[PDB]
Amino acid sequence: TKLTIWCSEKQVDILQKLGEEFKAKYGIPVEVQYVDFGSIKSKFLTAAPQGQGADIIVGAHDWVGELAVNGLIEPIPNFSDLKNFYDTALKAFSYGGKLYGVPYAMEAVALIYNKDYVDSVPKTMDELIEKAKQIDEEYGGEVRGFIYDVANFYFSAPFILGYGGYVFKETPQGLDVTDIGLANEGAVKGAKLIKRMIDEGVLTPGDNYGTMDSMFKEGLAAMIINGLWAIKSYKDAGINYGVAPIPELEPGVPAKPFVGVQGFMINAKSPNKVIAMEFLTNFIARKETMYKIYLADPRLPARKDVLELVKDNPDVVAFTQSASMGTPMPNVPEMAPVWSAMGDALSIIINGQASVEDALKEAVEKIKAQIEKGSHHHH
Ligand SMILES: OC[C@H]1O[C@H](O[C@H]2[C@H](O)[C@@H](O)[C@@H](O[C@H]3[C@H](O)[C@@H](O)[C@@H](O[C@H]4[C@H](O)[C@@H](O)[C@@H](O)O[C@@H]4CO)O[C@@H]3CO)O[C@@H]2CO)[C@H](O)[C@@H](O)[C@@H]1O
Repeated sequence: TKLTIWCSEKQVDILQKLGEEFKAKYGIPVEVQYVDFGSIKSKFLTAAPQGQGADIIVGAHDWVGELAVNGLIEPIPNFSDLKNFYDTALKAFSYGGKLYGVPYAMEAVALIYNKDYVDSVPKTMDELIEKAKQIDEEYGGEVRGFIYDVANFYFSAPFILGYGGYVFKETPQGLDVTDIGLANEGAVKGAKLIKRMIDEGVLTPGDNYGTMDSMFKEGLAAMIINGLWAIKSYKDAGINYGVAPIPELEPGVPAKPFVGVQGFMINAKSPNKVIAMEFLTNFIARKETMYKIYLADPRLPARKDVLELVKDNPDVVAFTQSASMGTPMPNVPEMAPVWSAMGDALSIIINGQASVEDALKEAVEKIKAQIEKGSHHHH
């Protein structure tokens, strides 16, 4: 008997240490395997039905609907510590009236800046663009004023949603997946701000997560958009960084980032699903274990009495402010095609292959086509 876990590099060390604690207390060995975050869900979709998925996976709550309706993750039973998690975090992991994960953290992106180049937080996106241009000119191109994973809808959503875009309409009967707002007037305005930054040379079409992240660590990026998951690596790199909400899109109009919840899900096909569930509900969910996880991966705790311990940490304060005007990612099965359609639209936009209106129109048509053909149903 061996419990297997897949998780990104941010959680491997602490989960292997906790796994040794669990073995010391219950005699069940735990094997934690690094999987690059962007491969976890895709690998689980193909491996789990073959009996080759991990017993437990760690990842983001938007996966829940797709995995649940495909029979791949197990509903979490009631347990004594359930009450101790924020309802926002539990709702993110709930679908169709059932909880499908034990959450450990809540998150949203923010503006992260290097104080070697930025002395005050730009008050608006127009000010940010001007400061970034100033930096690009002042240091001769050696330092990037602003860089982020621009073609990735997760990171460009703050602009698209902030102006009034939405994924699916909220209704008293749940999300209406036939009412898609990713090509509305606000979505277009937000994507046009992105294209304006490309036009003014503040962003480039080749910018991606790795180029942004390594440049910031090297001390050669003044401003980026990233989450609290990366702050430990910037501390280790020696960057004197600051954190603030993404500057207002217009005076008095905030950016609207996605809110994500990270948590543990149980493979419904696993022969070890009973003990895996016990590991989550009776061990991972404890206050002591959740605090150990925070110290190693210091995202906002999903457990209220753990957040209370760390509420004055300046990173916690700044990322809480950034998330405060955000919106949680949808977790319905129909969220599955949204990422690729909008990512393709953003690539088209930043490469000048089509107008913003045409690219977003095509993205919405693609999403509707994927929903109508049931792209979220695998068999
Ligand atoms: O079609 C493209 C891909 O679309 C889907 O990926 C989505 C995810 O489902 C979303 O959750 C989100 O991903 C975020 C993530 O929520 C956020 O935490 C952050 O990820 C961190 C990670 O937590 C951390 O531990 C470490 O590993 O670094 C990651 C960042 O590199 O950022 C993610 C965004 O990159 O958005 C993506 C789309 O970008 C789908 O699940 C994929 O299968 C699909 O390929």
